[PDB]
Amino acid sequence: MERYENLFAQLNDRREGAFVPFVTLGDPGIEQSLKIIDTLIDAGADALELGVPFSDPLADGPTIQNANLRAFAAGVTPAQCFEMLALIREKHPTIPIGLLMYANLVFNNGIDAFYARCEQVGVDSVLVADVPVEESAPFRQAALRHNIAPIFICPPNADDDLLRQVASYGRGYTYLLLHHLIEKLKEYHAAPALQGFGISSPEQVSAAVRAGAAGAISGSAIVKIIEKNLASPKQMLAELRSFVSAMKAASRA
Amino acid sequence: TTLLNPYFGEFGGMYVPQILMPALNQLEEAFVSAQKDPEFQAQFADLLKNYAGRPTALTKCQNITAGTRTTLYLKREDLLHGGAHKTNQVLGQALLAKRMGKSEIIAETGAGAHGVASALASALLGLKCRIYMGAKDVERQSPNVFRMRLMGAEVIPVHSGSATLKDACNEALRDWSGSYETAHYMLGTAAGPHPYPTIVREFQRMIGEETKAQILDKEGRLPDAVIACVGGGSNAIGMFADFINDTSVGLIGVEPGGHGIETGEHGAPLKHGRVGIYFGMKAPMMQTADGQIEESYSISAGLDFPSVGPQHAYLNSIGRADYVSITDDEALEAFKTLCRHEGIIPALESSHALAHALKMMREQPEKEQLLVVNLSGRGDKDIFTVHDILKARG
Ligand SMILES: C=C(/N=C/c1c(COP(=O)(O)O)cnc(C)c1O)C(=O)O
Ligand SMILES: [Br-]
Ligand SMILES: [Cl-]
Ligand SMILES: [Cl-]
Ligand SMILES: [Cl-]
Ligand SMILES: [Cl-]
Ligand SMILES: [Cl-]
Ligand SMILES: [Cs+]
Ligand SMILES: [Cs+]
Ligand SMILES: [Cs+]
Repeated sequence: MERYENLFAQLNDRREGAFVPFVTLGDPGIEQSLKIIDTLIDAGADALELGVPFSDPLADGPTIQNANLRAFAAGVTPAQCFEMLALIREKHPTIPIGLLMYANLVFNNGIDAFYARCEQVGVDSVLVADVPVEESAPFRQAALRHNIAPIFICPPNADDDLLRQVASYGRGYTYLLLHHLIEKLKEYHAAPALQGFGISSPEQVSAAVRAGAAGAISGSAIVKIIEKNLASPKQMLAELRSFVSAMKAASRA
Repeated sequence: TTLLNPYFGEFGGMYVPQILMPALNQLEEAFVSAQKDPEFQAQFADLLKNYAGRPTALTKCQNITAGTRTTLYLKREDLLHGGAHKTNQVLGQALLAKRMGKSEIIAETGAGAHGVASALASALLGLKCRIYMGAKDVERQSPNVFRMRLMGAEVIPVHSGSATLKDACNEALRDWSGSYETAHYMLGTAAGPHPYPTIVREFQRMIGEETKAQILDKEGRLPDAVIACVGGGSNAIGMFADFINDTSVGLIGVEPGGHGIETGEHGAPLKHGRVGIYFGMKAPMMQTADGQIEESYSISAGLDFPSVGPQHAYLNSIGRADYVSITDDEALEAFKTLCRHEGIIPALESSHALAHALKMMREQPEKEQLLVVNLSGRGDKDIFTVHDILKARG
């Protein structure tokens, strides 16, 4: 499918930034997770980034480490995550859904088979957190064979060779983390750039779009809100909706 | 793009987040430069000799082989400063850090031997050192912990995940990604992303180089086999490296069999795991059917790791090296036997290697064989552990 391309075209036509929240699937449990995700969408999330709990998330800070622990404590498995993904897509046909994966979960039962299951359930992209461009060939190839966008991180220590590879290899969007980066990505016809570096305030969304990015990914702020409201299922969904609305309003200007 | 090959056949690579790649490339270039630098080599040689005490003895063990046709030598890494082979490559990596103009050291440790080696080297060479060890490991190992702190090192308990060596490994990678401009990550074994499996082998290869010169001097031929325990793979690859091209010499690596392979409570992923991607490398892992990294087990803290360095996986796959396992009970018997018959208290890690050599001898006592066991450490750290077992057992 072309969910990301259709999204960016709609946002370009509305002079609008994307806002994309991250959550860990099954945090703090499957049903609460499904309701959390529905609230994010209803509150105006343009796309979703969804983590599958992994035993050793070496690229995650403390916020998301504990999100994984909450999920494992609820018995969440990759297979259960794929059931959730099919239900989410069955409810929400157009919203782009990206996964944030660790390499072992993709490689475990065969790389091709992983991206085939992604395609089956209606995922749009996969970011493998511990696969740099240098090691990415079998992942990218399998992704593209199954109509999944492979997402790459363009870090703040990126050089020109890296910018060209990310531009050439990525699809859907480029996960950013400067004017130089953004314009150079554009020069190399890279997937639209989403700023993902410590996005926690409405103003950071408006700064990202102003910088020339196609929008912003809030990589941990949502999980923080879950964390702070575990005993209040009601407030949780309430603060989630209020946050996403504010971030998304910031992307219209 | 790299200067050296990051793979050993299918195994190895650089499976890190993009942000860490410049750190790994920088380290590779510094290592390649250092390996061609006579001044670096001389500084490293000076520290090995005059600070750590190399060369280490090669001891002939007559009493334990009496009445058989085995001749057994022990390569005495237990006599190196710090009490284990870990000191060799920490000295090299500390010099590399300085070459790179880094002033800080990050290290992971399970048993505490690598942590103590990292802290001693940091104290000698003027580096600020922080050690990740993880709650479960820190809660015990209070001796090695106090030594680390008694040498000026910061010891950071990790409570993330299982709270052990793998998470220690995790938090070390987490820290380095942000700090690599100032800090060097002093990985403690021949595993992890390139270029560490290569660096750690080259900075441990004097074990085998000395062993070859010593056996030639004493016996006038190469050994029939050299035998080493395999946690991540550093002592073993340090003993093996200089014999890889001597095709008559057997290379035997001994993984921990724990309570028994059949129990699943072991640390033998090379022979009883399956290939996965974790800690920056593609290598045999102990993992659930679903690809979560499993927890390993061994009586010896130093071998309790659910993966193995990629060069071991490679040497196994081509049939160059053979890998076996030894259970907790076999390792404990070997520990007791060496104490009583040779007057050497071995580390429980090294006792796995010795146990397999004793099996080679006992199973075929009229087979003529010249064996070297790498005695990777002394077993002072294990005296309380062995005490509590023999007291519990009767
Ligand atoms: C894991 C540690 N020690 C490992 C170890 C090992 C196993 O590590 P290698 O496979 O890298 O040699 C063997 N012998 C001794 C005395 C050891 O201390 C550590 O000190 O962190
Ligand atoms: Br097994
Ligand atoms: Cl939708
Ligand atoms: Cl990430
Ligand atoms: Cl020579
Ligand atoms: Cl042989
Ligand atoms: Cl053989
Ligand atoms: Cs592209
Ligand atoms: Cs003998
Ligand atoms: Cs191991």
